[PDB]
This record gives sequence, structure tokens and C-alpha cells, in this order.
Amino acid sequence: LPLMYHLAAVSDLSTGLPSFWATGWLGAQQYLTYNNLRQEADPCGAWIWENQVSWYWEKETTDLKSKEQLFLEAIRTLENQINGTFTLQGLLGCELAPDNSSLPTAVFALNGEEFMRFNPRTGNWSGEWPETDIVGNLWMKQPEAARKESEFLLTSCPERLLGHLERGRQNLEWKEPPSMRLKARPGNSGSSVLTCAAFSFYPPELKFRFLRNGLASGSGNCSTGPNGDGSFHAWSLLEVKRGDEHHYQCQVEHEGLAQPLTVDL
Amino acid sequence: SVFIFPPKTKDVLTITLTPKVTCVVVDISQNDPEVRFSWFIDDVEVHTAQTHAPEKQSNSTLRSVSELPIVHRDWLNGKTFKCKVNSGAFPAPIEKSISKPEGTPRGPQVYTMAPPKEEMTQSQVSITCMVKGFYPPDIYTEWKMNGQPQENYKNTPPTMDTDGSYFLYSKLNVKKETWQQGNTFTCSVLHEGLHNHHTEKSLSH
Amino acid sequence: SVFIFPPKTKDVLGGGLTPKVTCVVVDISQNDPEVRFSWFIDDVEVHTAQTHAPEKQSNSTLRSVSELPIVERDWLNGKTFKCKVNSGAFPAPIEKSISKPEGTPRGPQVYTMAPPKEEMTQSQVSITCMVKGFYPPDIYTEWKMNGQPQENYKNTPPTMDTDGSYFLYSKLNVKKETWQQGNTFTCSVLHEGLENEHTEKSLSH
Amino acid sequence: IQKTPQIQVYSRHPPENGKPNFLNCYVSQFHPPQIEIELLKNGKKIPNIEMSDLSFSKDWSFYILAHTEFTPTETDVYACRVKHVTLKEPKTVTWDRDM
Ligand SMILES: *[C@@H]1O[C@H](CO[C@H]2O[C@@H](C)[C@@H](O)[C@@H](O)[C@@H]2O)[C@@H](O[C@@H]2O[C@H](CO)[C@@H](O[C@@H]3O[C@H](CO[C@H]4O[C@H](CO)[C@@H](O)[C@H](O)[C@@H]4O[C@@H]4O[C@H](CO)[C@@H](O)[C@H](O)[C@H]4NC(C)=O)[C@@H](O)[C@H](O[C@H]4O[C@H](CO)[C@@H](O)[C@H](O)[C@@H]4O[C@@H]4O[C@H](CO)[C@@H](O)[C@H](O)[C@H]4NC(C)=O)[C@@H]3O)[C@H](O)[C@H]2NC(C)=O)[C@H](O)[C@H]1NC(C)=O
Ligand SMILES: *[C@@H]1O[C@H](CO[C@H]2O[C@@H](C)[C@@H](O)[C@@H](O)[C@@H]2O)[C@@H](O[C@@H]2O[C@H](CO)[C@@H](O[C@@H]3O[C@H](CO[C@H]4O[C@H](CO)[C@@H](O)[C@H](O)[C@@H]4O[C@@H]4O[C@H](CO)[C@@H](O)[C@H](O)[C@H]4NC(C)=O)[C@@H](O)[C@H](O[C@H]4O[C@H](CO)[C@@H](O)[C@H](O)[C@@H]4O[C@@H]4O[C@H](CO)[C@@H](O)[C@H](O)[C@H]4NC(C)=O)[C@@H]3O)[C@H](O)[C@H]2NC(C)=O)[C@H](O)[C@H]1NC(C)=O
Ligand SMILES: *[C@H]1O[C@H](CO[C@H]2O[C@@H](C)[C@@H](O)[C@@H](O)[C@@H]2O)[C@@H](O[C@@H]2O[C@H](CO)[C@@H](O[C@@H]3O[C@H](CO)[C@@H](O)[C@H](O[C@H]4O[C@H](CO)[C@@H](O)[C@H](O)[C@@H]4O[C@H]4O[C@H](CO)[C@@H](O)[C@H](O)[C@H]4NC(C)=O)[C@@H]3O)[C@H](O)[C@H]2NC(C)=O)[C@H](O)[C@H]1NC(C)=O
Ligand SMILES: *[C@H]1O[C@H](CO[C@H]2O[C@@H](C)[C@@H](O)[C@@H](O)[C@@H]2O)[C@@H](O)[C@H](O)[C@H]1NC(C)=O
Ligand SMILES: *[C@@H]1O[C@H](CO)[C@@H](O)[C@H](O)[C@H]1NC(C)=O
Ligand SMILES: *[C@H]1O[C@H](CO)[C@@H](O)[C@H](O)[C@H]1NC(C)=O
Repeated sequence: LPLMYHLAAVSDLSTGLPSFWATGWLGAQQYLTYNNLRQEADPCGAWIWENQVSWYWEKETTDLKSKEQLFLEAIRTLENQINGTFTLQGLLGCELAPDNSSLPTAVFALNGEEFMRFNPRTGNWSGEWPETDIVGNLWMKQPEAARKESEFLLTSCPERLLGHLERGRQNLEWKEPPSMRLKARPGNSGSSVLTCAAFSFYPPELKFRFLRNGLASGSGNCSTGPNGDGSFHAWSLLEVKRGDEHHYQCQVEHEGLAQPLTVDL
Repeated sequence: SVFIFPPKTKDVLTITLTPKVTCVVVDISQNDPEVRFSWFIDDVEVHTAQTHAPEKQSNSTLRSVSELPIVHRDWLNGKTFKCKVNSGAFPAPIEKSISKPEGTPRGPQVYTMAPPKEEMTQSQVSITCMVKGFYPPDIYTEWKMNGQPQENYKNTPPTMDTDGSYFLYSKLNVKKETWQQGNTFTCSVLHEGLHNHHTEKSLSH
Repeated sequence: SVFIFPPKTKDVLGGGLTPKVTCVVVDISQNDPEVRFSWFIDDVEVHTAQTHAPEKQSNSTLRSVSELPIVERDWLNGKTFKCKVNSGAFPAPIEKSISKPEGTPRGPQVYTMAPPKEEMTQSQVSITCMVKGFYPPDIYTEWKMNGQPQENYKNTPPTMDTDGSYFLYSKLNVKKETWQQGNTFTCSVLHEGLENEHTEKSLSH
Repeated sequence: IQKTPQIQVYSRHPPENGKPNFLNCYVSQFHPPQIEIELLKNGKKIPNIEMSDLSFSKDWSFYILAHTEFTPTETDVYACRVKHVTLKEPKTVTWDRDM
């Protein structure tokens, strides 16, 4: 179970985006949000009620104001050397060493593709691109830069994480089995399509299995998505021989379920 | 007839830009110009191209173009891009394929050279740049005065040297006065063999 | 695809050999050889030529070599040379004419540059000859040591400049040593625009 | 590189004509992030919809969730419509009661 911050900055403000925003993730669930306008880092739904130290959220906001500035700088220092709008993104976080410690991550992407990396131990930015030099040098040209950024990943990160584990279990251990529903549509010509939909289940982990006359018949084409409820939604499609609709069933596997679940039309 | 062209070295070497693989089809005396286009990356179809409605030239023959936006690494890592053009008129589909020219990237050594004494009399002088020992011959070179990309320069084509690598010269032209005012002239080079794909050398006095 | 070729400016300008309006033929399997030759210098066929028997190459083709002799007079009078080949046993045959690039001769300004201060480190170093603004592109360059012609040099192709004229550079490569210990390095140029169709600058240390 | 949107429409709980539910429009796999997303009811702009914080996967492509309340009926057809650069015209994905 990892702690991952998704940071981003843009140039083109034609559609109302802030200039820089961010979101915190504990496993598959968001617990944090931030942007340059609200100027503060705040708790997401279910985490609002977690019990934390008084300065926890003080700390997330101040640590994000730093990164905001490093990104905003890059954005302008780039928008000047180069022609054409940009999108700065970075993936900052950690996973716990199965022996209390950090397993950091820090990669940055520019206009869709990766162009830079940070080593928190060595305190150095790596990268094979022109932009890697522009941005990478802009930051390294700040005394604070390396130190802070590094402490964020090696000290703060693993800490906050270990604290959400202790004080957040109710949330991370939460389980909810899906509600299944199988159906048939006219599909192609002289054919038909079976759809196995899974409703409102938590751990996004789920295994669809098709059954013809009882024996395995495939996996269809799985697609999972968020319900916005904090839960997830999933479906699988299987085109079959028209008329034979009824010889098939659908089965699912999930932690919400003690045993595999079989559904019919 | 069909033609396949690789991306500009500039777009490929700078992440912020967009490298495109191009496929052009000429000679079409008005057949079924709805000329289909199929692209593939490592033999996998893709529907991202940007085909541009045909165009008649000064020969009554129709022409067409399909640009495929490409991911900087797909190129640098060796992926093969194929574009197959189809048409009823055509017997069997015509297909072309290209990927980055094989070979260990050898990066250039760059040097700047002032106008020659004997030239210090004419109205305009010549600021020269020697770019040598690079391979493959995929490269980019431009001039900048005080960091301002300039226009009065010509690049020699890359020329295979004796040892297999390539070199080229790039000549910036300017009014003697501009040279003498002490402005800075910079030779900028983008080659995949250089650290961060780039390097630059300035000159003054 | 077979295009016509022009004479080595070395020959067409005094030299020793005789200027030959060549016409190389390629694109033929190792079993379908057939490319006749009928040269018409101004709509008049001249059997003055010699087609080196239909030889062949590895990639299954014909390393064709048909050489027609001409006069330095003809070439320099906007007079053309048609390489009309007659073959009735070859799909898409060939045929291409060529004359001197009609234009007022324009002499080059030649200058020599010493290996850059920073190249003075490397094993070998580069001795550069800038050959500025000349026309037509038919030129010839080479180096010499005290008087000794050399092999270790390469010429960029003639490159069109912003003002129509042309330029190219010639890089001579030598062991650092050959430099320190002064020597005669001379840029020898052959163009129909210099005084006596030749000139040559020199430098040492 | 720029990428085209992955538009998928579906409900929160199994749909049953008449009764209150929630319509979701998941837009993922795109780049750049500037985007315009809207839900429709028989063609009109269902208003006051909620949108999740904009995020992205390990591949750096952006995913976002648009959702509002609604109640199915054999008549009313709902669909999602987005506008992005990779899109020549605005793509409209119509809801499939079986997903
Ligand atoms: C009607 O007009 C059409 C267009 O207008 C032209 O009219 C004529 C009269 C001309 O004089 C001008 O007035 C106009 O340009 C005619 O179309 C032409 O058709 C010919 C047919 O052979 C095409 O020839 C090919 O040309 C390419 C080079 O094209 C580049 O340069 C052009 C200028 O010279 C430029 O216009 C092109 O755009 C193109 O430039 C590139 O463009 C792309 C995008 O478009 C950019 O991204 C690039 O940056 C830019 N590059 C730069 C820099 O310039 C040439 O490469 C082709 O050579 C191949 O074929 C030869 C013959 O078969 C062969 O000998 C070569 O070897 C080569 O083949 C490849 O060989 C390698 C190794 O040798 C192998 O590894 C490959 O496998 C092999 N190819 C493969 C994969 O099979 C070729 O000569 C010409 O390009 C085209 N004009 C256009 C458009 O560009 C039309 O013919 C005419 N109709 C008629 C007949 O009446
Ligand atoms: C089997 O192998 C054959 C030979 O072996 C080669 O194999 C390939 C794999 C190669 O990689 C090597 O391994 C081997 O060389 C292949 O034959 C080739 O076929 C192509 C077909 O297009 C020929 O292409 C033309 O090339 C000329 C340049 O040729 C010079 O340079 C060569 C080295 O690069 C050299 O080998 C040649 O000998 C030649 O050198 C000159 O040679 C003469 C005498 O031979 C000497 O006296 C000279 O000193 C020497 N010059 C110097 C110095 O080097 C190129 O100029 C042609 O360009 C024309 O066509 C283009 C495409 O149509 C077009 O874009 C250009 O613009 C140009 O067209 C002219 O354009 C101007 C203005 O732009 C117009 O004004 C003109 O009107 C117009 N032409 C006209 C009149 O219509 C062209 O690219 C290639 O030369 C040939 N190889 C040989 C032999 O030299 C064979 O293809 C292969 N079979 C296959 C396909 O499997
Ligand atoms: C992290 O900190 C630094 C900097 O990080 C940066 O590294 C980049 C490679 C890239 O990853 C960026 O994203 C990142 O921000 C790391 O140390 C750096 O090490 C490089 C390698 O030596 C060094 O590069 C030199 O840069 C200066 C200008 O800033 C250049 O002048 C110099 O060029 C000459 O030397 C190099 C090799 O030393 C040659 O490759 C060049 O070709 C050139 O040599 C000569 O030949 C060329 C041929 O064209 C000529 O043009 C030149 O004129 C000629 N040299 C002469 C005489 O000038 C180098 O490229 C960086 O300077 C250095 N970082 C800095 C800016 O201090 C560090 O290793 C890393 N930490 C860890 C833990 O590794
Ligand atoms: C390091 O801590 C690991 C996690 O345990 C923490 O949380 C509670 C369980 C608390 O009581 C403490 O144990 C820790 O703060 C734990 O699994 C490891 O055993 C610890 N390492 C050791 C052995 O010192
Ligand atoms: C199933 O998904 C694959 C994706 O790789 C697709 O190619 C195929 O057409 C789909 N078939 C179905 C079940 O509709
Ligand atoms: C920026 O580069 C030049 C600037 O003149 C031009 O191509 C355009 O304004 C910009 N690039 C494009 C084509 O998007």
C-alpha cells in the first residue's frame, strides 16, 4: 500500500484549470486535493473524519506550496525558452519497505512523456532531454531544492503513510461486494452481446468469468471505472451465437464475496 | 506512388515538440482518391494519423499526405512504422516501412571559427561552425545571435568522413559591423549522441 | 530510375583526362539486361561513346558504364547531351539530357582556417578551407602538402547560399603533429571564374 | 504525445425505470488536460453536474469522472458529450442501459 502525490501544472488556461494542482492517494483512494487558487491542501471525504495531529494538514499545505513554486517556475522558465503550451506532471510518493522505511518514487513528465527523475538519496535530477536540463537546472539552482524535495520523499512521505495505516484502517480495510447483473443485446447481425455489469464494489480488484453450460468460456472484455461514490463499477462483454444466449452464465470473484458469485439472465 | 519520410531530428530530440512520420502518395488522375490509409507501430494498427485531403499539382496528377504523430521514445527505441495505402485502382495495397537508422549513436564535436582575416574587408563576413564525428547522420544545427535564432545561415549537407562518421559546416552570414560590435554568436546542435541531445558553442571579439 | 551525369570539372578544365558526359544505368535483374545507347549532341547522334559491356552488381543490377567523350568547347556553350537509350525488352526504360548550368561565371573567394584552438588537443586535427560564393556549382577542390597532393580530405557538397551563389568547405585531416611542425597545406580550387581557372591559398604554423 | 478520450457511460446502481439513480461519465486516457465534458438528456445539457478532481495514471494520461443524478424511463435517453483537441468533431457517447 503506497502514498502517491499527483502534481500538475499547465500553461493553457483556456478551460478554467488552475495553474497547478495536486491530489494525494493512499492505494486506490484519494485522501487529498490542492491547487494554487484555494492555496491550501485539504482532506477528501472519508478522510475528513480521520484523527490526525493538529499540524498534519498544516504540513501537507506547506509542503505543497513548495512544489507549487518549483512547478510554476518551471512552467514560466520554459514558456519563455520554448514556443508552445506545456503540461508539467510528476509522480511523488513512497511505498513502505517491509522493514519500516521508504521506497521512493519521483518521475516527471512533460507534455505527456517522461523526461526527468529525482534521486532522493543522491539529491540529483536525471534525464535524457533538453528540457531535463532547463527544468532540472532551475531547481538544482536553489539551495533548498534538493534538501527539501528529498526530505519530502525520505522522511515526511514514509511517516504520513505509516500514520494513515494506523489511523485509517477503517478506510483501507473497508470491503464491499458488487451487485451483478447479466444481460443480452441484439449485438451484431445474427449474433448477440452478453454484458456482465458489476455495481458499487470497493477494492477495484475483480475477476469476471463466463460460463457456458457450466464450463469456462472466457473472460469477455473487462473495464472498470469509478462510481464517484468512492466505490467502483465494472463490466465485461462477450459476443456470442445468437439464440444460445441462455447457455451462458456469469461469475465473479472478489474479497467482498466469500465465494465466487454466479449470475443469470 | 507512395513515399515514407522520417521525423525531423529536432522534433524527435526535444520532448516538447511533435515528431511525425509522413506518408505521401502522388500520381492520381482522379481514381478513387478516397485513398485509404493504414498505419502500424511494430505491426499493430493505429488510428491516430492525420491524413490531408488530396491536392492537384501542376501536372493534372493528384497528391495526398498522411502524417502520423509519434512518441519520441517509440522512435529512439527502434519501433518500425508502416503505412499501407489502398485504392481500388491499385492492384494490391502499396506498403512502405521505416524505423530509426541502426547504429551506436556517436555524438559530434563542435567548434566555432571566426571570419578569416582576409575576409575582414568585405561588407559582410562569415561565422563558421564545424560539426564533426557524428552518426547516424540525423542532426540539427542553427545559429543564434545573443540567443536569438538567426536566419542568415546555410548548413552543408552531412558529409561522410573518412572514418565512417559524418561532419558538416554551418555558415552564418552577417554585416561586419554586427560582428565587431561584440555580439555573441552561438552554434546550437541537436544530436541524439549528445548529453541531453544538445550542445552549443559561442564566439565573440 | 536512371539520371544523366556531368563531366568532372577537373577534366573539363585542362586537367589530363577527357570530360565524359556519363549516363549510368541501374535497376535491372540479373537476367534482364538491355539498355542500348544513342547519344545525340544537339539532335545529332555521336557514336563517339564507349559503353563498358553490360556489367553487373551484387544487389542484382547492372553496374552500367557508358562514357561519351566531349569538348570543353561544347560543354561551356549551353550545349546539351541527350542520352537516348533504346530498349524494347525492359519495362520502364530511361533517357535524360544535360547542359552547362547557363549563367555568368562567378569566381569563388577562397580562405583557409587553422584547426580551432580547442581541436588542438585531439590526436588528429582539422584543416579547413572555406570556398565562398561561386557559380556555376561545377567546381573542384583538393589539398596538397608542400606540393604533395593528399587523400585524407573530404569536400562537403556544393551548397546553395542565400544569394544564389554557392559554397562548400573542404576538411583535411592530419595527425596533430603534422601541424605543430609547420608544413605547407594548400587549398587547390578549380573553377571557371578564377584567373586561369585556378587559385590556391596556404597556411602553416 | 496528444491522446484521444476514452468515453464510457454507466449508472451507479442497477437501473430500473422511474426510480432515482446516478449517471456517470468516465473520461480517461487523454492528453492534454484541457477538456470540455457534458451530459445530455434527449439532447439537452443536463445542468449542475459534479466532476471529480482531475487525475492521471502511471502513463500520465488524464482521467476524470462526471456525474449527476437522474431517473430512467423508457423514453428519456441520456448521453455524454466531450470536446477535446484530438477530436475533429464533438464525440457523443450514448448510454447503454446494460453497462
Ligand atoms: C506532379 O507533381 C508532383 C509534386 O510536384 C512536383 O512536380 C515535379 C514536376 C517537381 O519538379 C516539382 O515541380 C514538384 O515538387 C510529383 O510528385 C513527386 O513524385 C516523385 C516520384 O518519384 C517523388 O519522388 C520522391 O522524392 C523523394 C524526395 O521528396 C522530398 O523532397 C521533395 C523535393 O525534392 C519534396 O517536395 C518532398 O516533400 C520531400 O521532402 C520531404 O517532405 C517531407 C514531408 O512531405 C518532410 O517531412 C521532409 O522534411 C522533406 N525532406 C526534405 C528535407 O526535403 C525522394 O526521397 C524519393 O526517392 C526514392 O525514390 C527514388 C526513385 O524510385 C529512389 O532512387 C530513391 O533511392 C528513393 O527510394 C528509397 O531509397 C532508399 C535508399 O536509396 C531506400 O532505403 C528506400 O526503401 C527507397 N524508398 C522506398 C521506401 O521504397 C523520390 O525520388 C517526389 O517526392 C514527388 N514530389 C513531392 C510531392 O514531394 C508528381 O510526380 C508529378 N506528377 C507527374 C509525374 O506528372
Ligand atoms: C542496386 O544497386 C545500384 C548501385 O549500387 C548501389 O546500391 C544501393 C543499395 C546503394 O546504397 C549502394 O550500395 C550502391 O551505390 C543502385 O543504383 C542506384 O540507383 C539510384 C536510383 O535513384 C541512383 O540514384 C541517383 O544517384 C545520383 C548520385 O549518383 C552519384 O553518387 C553515387 C553515390 O551516392 C555514385 O555511386 C554514382 O556513381 C554517382 O556519382 C557520380 O558518378 C559519376 C559516374 O558514375 C562520376 O563521374 C561522378 O564524379 C560521381 N559524382 C560524385 C562526385 O559522387 C543522384 O544524383 C540522382 O539524383 C537524381 O534523382 C533524384 C530522385 O529522382 C532526384 O531527387 C534528384 O534531384 C536527381 O534528379 C535530378 O535533379 C536535378 C535537380 O534536382 C535536375 O536538374 C535533373 O534533371 C534530375 N535528373 C534528371 C536529369 O532527370 C539519383 O538519386 C544511384 O546513383 C544508383 N547508384 C549508382 C550506380 O551510382 C540500384 O538502385 C540498386 N537496385 C535496386 C533498386 O535494388
Ligand atoms: C547531477 O548533477 C550534475 C548536473 O545534472 C545534469 O546532468 C546532465 C547530464 C543531465 O542529466 C541534466 O538533466 C542534469 O541536470 C551532474 O554532473 C554533470 O556532469 C556533466 C558531464 O560531465 C557535465 O557536463 C558538462 O557541462 C558543461 C556545461 O554545463 C559543458 O561545458 C561540458 O561539455 C564538454 O565536456 C563534456 C564532458 O565533460 C563533453 O561531453 C562535451 O562534448 C564537452 O567536451 C568537449 O567536446 C565538445 C564536443 O562538441 C566541445 O563542444 C566542448 O567545447 C569541449 N569542452 C570544452 C573545452 O568546453 C559538459 O557537457 C555537467 O556540467 C555536470 N553538471 C553541472 C552543470 O555541473 C552530476 O553528475 C549529477 N549527480 C550525480 C550524482 O551524478
Ligand atoms: C517498525 O514498525 C512496523 C509497524 O509497526 C508500527 O505501528 C504499530 C504496530 C506500533 O505498535 C509499532 O510497532 C510501529 O510504530 C513494525 O511492523 C516493525 O516490526 C517495526 N520494526 C521493528 C521490529 O522495530
Ligand atoms: C474484446 O476486446 C478486444 C480488445 O483487445 C477487442 O479487440 C475485441 O474486438 C473485443 N471483442 C468483444 C468481446 O467485443
Ligand atoms: C511557434 O513557432 C513558430 C513561431 O513563428 C510558428 O510555427 C508558430 O507560431 C508556433 N508553432 C506552431 C506552428 O505551433
